[PDB]
Amino acid sequence: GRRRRSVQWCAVSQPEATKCFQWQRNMRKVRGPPVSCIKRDSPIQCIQA
Repeated sequence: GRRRRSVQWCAVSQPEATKCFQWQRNMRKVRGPPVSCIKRDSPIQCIQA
């Protein structure tokens, strides 16, 4: 979509969402690893098994 149904959806847990969103913003000055996992909800996020 174009609203929030592209990052804010199956996102039941934010401890993983926010982080991969804030960390992603902090990882510019501090953290150095690459982890883009917020706007994605592949069968590894939306689906917990």
